[PDB]
Amino acid sequence: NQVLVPNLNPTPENLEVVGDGFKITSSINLVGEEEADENAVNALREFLTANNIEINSENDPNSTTLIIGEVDDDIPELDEALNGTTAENLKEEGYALVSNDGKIAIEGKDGDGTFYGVQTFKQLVKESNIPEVNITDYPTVSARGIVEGFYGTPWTHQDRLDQIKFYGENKLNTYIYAPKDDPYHREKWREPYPESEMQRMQELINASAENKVDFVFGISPGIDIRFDGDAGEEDFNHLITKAESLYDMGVRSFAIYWDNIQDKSAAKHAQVLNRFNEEFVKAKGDVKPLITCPTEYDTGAMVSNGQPRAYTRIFAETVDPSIEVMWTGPGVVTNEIPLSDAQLISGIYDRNMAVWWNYPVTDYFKGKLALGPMHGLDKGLNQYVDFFTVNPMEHAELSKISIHTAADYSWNMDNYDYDKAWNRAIDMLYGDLAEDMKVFANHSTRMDNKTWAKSGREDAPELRAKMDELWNKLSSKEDASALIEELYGEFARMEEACNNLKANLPEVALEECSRQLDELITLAQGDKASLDMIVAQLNEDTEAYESAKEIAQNKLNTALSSFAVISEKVAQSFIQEALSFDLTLI
Amino acid sequence: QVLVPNLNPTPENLEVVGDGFKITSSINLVGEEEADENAVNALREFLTANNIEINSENDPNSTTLIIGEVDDDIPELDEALNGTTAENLKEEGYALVSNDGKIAIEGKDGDGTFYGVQTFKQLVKESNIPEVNITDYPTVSARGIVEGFYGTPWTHQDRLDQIKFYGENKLNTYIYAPKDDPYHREKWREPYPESEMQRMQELINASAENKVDFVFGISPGIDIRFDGDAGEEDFNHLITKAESLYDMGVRSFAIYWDNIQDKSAAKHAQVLNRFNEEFVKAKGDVKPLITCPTEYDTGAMVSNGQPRAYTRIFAETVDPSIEVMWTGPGVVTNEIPLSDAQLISGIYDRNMAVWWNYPVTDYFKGKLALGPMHGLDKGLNQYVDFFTVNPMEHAELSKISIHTAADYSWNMDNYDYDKAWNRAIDMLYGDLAEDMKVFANHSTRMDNKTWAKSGREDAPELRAKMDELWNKLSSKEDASALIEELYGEFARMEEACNNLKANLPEVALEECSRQLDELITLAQGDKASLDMIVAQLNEDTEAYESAKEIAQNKLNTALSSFAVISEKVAQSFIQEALSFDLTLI
Ligand SMILES: CC(=O)Nc1ncc(CN2CC3(CCN(c4cc(C)nc5ncnn45)C3)C2)s1
Ligand SMILES: CC(=O)Nc1ncc(CN2CC3(CCN(c4cc(C)nc5ncnn45)C3)C2)s1
Ligand SMILES: [Ca+2]
Ligand SMILES: [Cl-]
Ligand SMILES: [Cl-]
Repeated sequence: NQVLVPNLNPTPENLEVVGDGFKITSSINLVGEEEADENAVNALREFLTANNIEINSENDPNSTTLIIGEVDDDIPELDEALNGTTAENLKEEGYALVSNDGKIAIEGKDGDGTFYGVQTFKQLVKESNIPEVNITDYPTVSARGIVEGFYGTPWTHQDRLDQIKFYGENKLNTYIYAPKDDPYHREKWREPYPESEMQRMQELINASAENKVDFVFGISPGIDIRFDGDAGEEDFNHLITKAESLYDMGVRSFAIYWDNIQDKSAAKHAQVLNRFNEEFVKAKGDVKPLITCPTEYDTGAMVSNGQPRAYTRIFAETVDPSIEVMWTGPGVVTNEIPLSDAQLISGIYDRNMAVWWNYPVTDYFKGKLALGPMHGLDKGLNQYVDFFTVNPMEHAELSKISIHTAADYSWNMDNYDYDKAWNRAIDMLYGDLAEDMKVFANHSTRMDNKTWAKSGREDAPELRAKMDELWNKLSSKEDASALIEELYGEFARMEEACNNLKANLPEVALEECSRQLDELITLAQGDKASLDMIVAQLNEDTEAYESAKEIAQNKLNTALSSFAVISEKVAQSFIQEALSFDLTLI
Repeated sequence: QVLVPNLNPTPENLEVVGDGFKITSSINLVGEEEADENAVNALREFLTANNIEINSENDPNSTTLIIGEVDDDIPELDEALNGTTAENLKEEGYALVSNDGKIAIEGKDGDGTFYGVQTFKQLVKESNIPEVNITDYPTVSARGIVEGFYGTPWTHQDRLDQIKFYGENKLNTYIYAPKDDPYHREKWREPYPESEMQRMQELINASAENKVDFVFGISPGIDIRFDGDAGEEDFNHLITKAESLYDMGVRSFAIYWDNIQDKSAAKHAQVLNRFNEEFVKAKGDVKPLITCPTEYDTGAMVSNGQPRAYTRIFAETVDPSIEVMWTGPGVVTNEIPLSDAQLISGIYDRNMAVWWNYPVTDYFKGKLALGPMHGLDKGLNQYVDFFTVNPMEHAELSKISIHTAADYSWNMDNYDYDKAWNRAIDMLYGDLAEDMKVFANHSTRMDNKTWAKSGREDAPELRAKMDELWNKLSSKEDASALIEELYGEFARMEEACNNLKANLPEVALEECSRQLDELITLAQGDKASLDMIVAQLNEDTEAYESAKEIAQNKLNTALSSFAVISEKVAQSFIQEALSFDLTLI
């Protein structure tokens, strides 16, 4: 009977169910349209239209009533429908939502809050039914988003527009434009963008404003920027001119990055930032705090023997307090940011830090897709961090899985459950293909280049535990029949799921993962043959063993030889384990 | 000035009370005719071997050595001890006092006096001895080896040498049970040939000489019959076989049920109980019967915290006096935590015996297990009164790990695996100790890639430095110093192994020469791996490709070979370096 609360992302801070729910009518009364946030109303109109829900011209008391507005708008209908629930005591971007007895109230703390209230409403409604809930909600972290800051083919204009919509839908409010292989960002940073590219930029800025996203325009001048004399003045004016060109199209957030460069002129880097902050940021008056990243940006690079290194010390002492400083954690690509690391670096800089999290980015190990949740990031990090971003894959569509979880982590940090969030991300993104995509993506969460880059949740941990249990059972001389049968089913399911994804995934997703799907099919076949080897030894069948051995070997060799990389420590490793296995040594 | 040298086992109580003194060219020996005969023989052997003559008449300028047991009333010994006593110590305990040209050795019993001599032997280095007060005794009552592996059994000469070695390190148990001796297992009814019976007599005599209990094992489980006239015949074959060894002096026996098809729990225990009644109790001077059930690891014995059917029936049936062996959580496993000992001890309602499967390598013969006792809980003596190790078929190189087992079993509470390991190589390899440490450090971790995993990780300090190299490179720090340090490390691996090839005695070298070559090959690959990194840092394509080919070839040779060493350190580093691309930083 009772209408259940569907999947929500981010998880709202406070949600109480206070009723059995109700069906929203074929047409609705909309109150507060003209006074409420324009972008919130546009998003609401889009949703209603897309779900065949008409807006009434005149009030119909038989129709459902939706009341929308901000706390500073005088809407008595909103106050009545809210019934004591308030948004005024909530932080910026916060909102209140109350659905009760054919009335939905949405009250933002501000215009951004009202917009995010609409996003929750959009997720609450399934087949015109809505639960009866009392919500007050607001972000843990002030700035939440993406930094397109990877090497490789930059995202297409269409990728970016789609990403911006997606960020709005999941309450992510920051998009930093800084692709390493854009010549006009970095290599040829002084040169103005072509008109065609400037028109694309304008479209991105408009889409960002439409979805409450701060478009942050990045510039990376550190390769060859000159600091002193007339050359210094010429180059600084190039930064201003470039920034001005994007300011004039609507950009109100800026980043100047010093990462991955030869030059470590600490004072000079900070002085360029301070001058830009004085002469541009403070000058314009409506520009958000300047963002940067120093040349030392991971703790290994920044700290030695618990003390800052020379560059970091000078940069920290020189750089203006208002400037947002990014760092990546203990390493460039690392397992965790524990609370002690954030404490250390925040202490050195004497400010709340910004995070450039290098997951799900795969530019260092392009064969594998990073399809796992936010993992290893301390749930108290908000104590020392006010700005959280992820560096995504060049593969924009499949980056959404990990980004979806980052929205949950950054908005509701204290209740973040990586496993539940990961499942929720695939459920909400893939729909009817969600269960099959889970089977595939479960094998492609761990990033490990075998040396310096290690991050993410382990691949297929439940399957790996069962594989370990097989070897233990065999050594203990127990009957492994039931476990072997279970594993045959697991490996069959991997093949079945991937074949269904090849047949039915939309091309936008399939074009990014087709080789990885084939890779996991090949490994699954090798895994099946690996079980055949074990069963053959148990039955003392040499012919059957040698036949299963050559298949297992061929499948492993193909997997190892191919560009695609997946399930290294689970599906791939199991074949190697099974090839080594000699039952006569038990 | 004179420091306390390496001791094994670590004595329970040791106090330094002086600057030490030089032992003279000749010595006065008091208590010869009253003291333990085996202790005196061991002492004479040591003195003779170190060119120390025994005075006929007392010389006051010569060092004096006074030896005896506590139950003897010997004033010369009491005076030199100066209040230190062995009377309140347990069995095998002793007191030793070195002070102002006098060394006093007092055993609680004959075994203690013997062990006192062993500590004395270790205390002396280049005729100098520290001035110390020692009281000392074992944690665990029965401490030793079970020759219970598959593969070529130890030679008669290997066994005689091992028995001496056990005496020297206060190990008191040697269980004869080699799987591939036909007369032990396959043809267990059949009598040993006279030539082999003479060799057994020699092992028994040597065991007595070194205070070792020779445990004669029989493994009848493959085809023993239990019921009717066939059951009587086969039981009498066990008695007959046991009797043959009893008549040469064997007073400890084992009947093992491991690694057999038959799981007739009640019948296994009934054979043991009948042997216990009709033989052990009958003879009256036979130590408790030792066994091992067919379910002997916790994975095989226990399901959902409760004993499995065989184990339940075996435990309820088997006589309380019988020592039951188990191997820990698995056959070859990382640890025996205290909870596992608790569980299994509780099931059997008795203190357990341990059959520890390290350093045995019969499941993965390519690698030598040269590491210390590792993962065994230091509280295990609560539930365990009998500790043994299954060694490698390689008897000489098994000494390294066995050395540490002597420390662990004698002084459990102060057991430090790292210190014990270093001490084992120092004490065994002498002038080659430093080089042998370099080699053996890479050959401690046993891992067959599936079910058998045990031992300390290989070369952990080097592995940490390799990790630090990758981190430094990613953090864009100057790695010059660390690269140079690693070049030194890899060069040292090659230098140490070549020296060991040239100078190790044949007895050791014949067991490890392939593994020495393996580590040399890996070290050469590791050097070439650094050359690859340096070539990328200098943007030298010619130098990179040259180093790459060498690294590739050395890796392949290492992988293809029978010999296995340093899989996660020296081997893995080459694979890591081949994967490394500096342009992706
Ligand atoms: C009670 C107990 O712990 N008893 C043991 N006894 C020998 C042990 C050390 N090895 C572990 C394995 C398991 C079996 N194995 C081999 C190797 C070869 C070369 N041939 C073999 N034939 C039949 N088994 N087996 C390797 C035995 S532990
Ligand atoms: C402050 C910060 O975190 N800034 C970053 N920016 C990009 C990031 C994610 N990737 C890790 C790597 C390390 C460098 N890298 C590549 C790849 C390729 C294909 N070409 C490259 N050329 C020079 N580097 N580099 C891989 C960058 S993290
Ligand atoms: Ca308004
Ligand atoms: Cl007991
Ligand atoms: Cl020799």
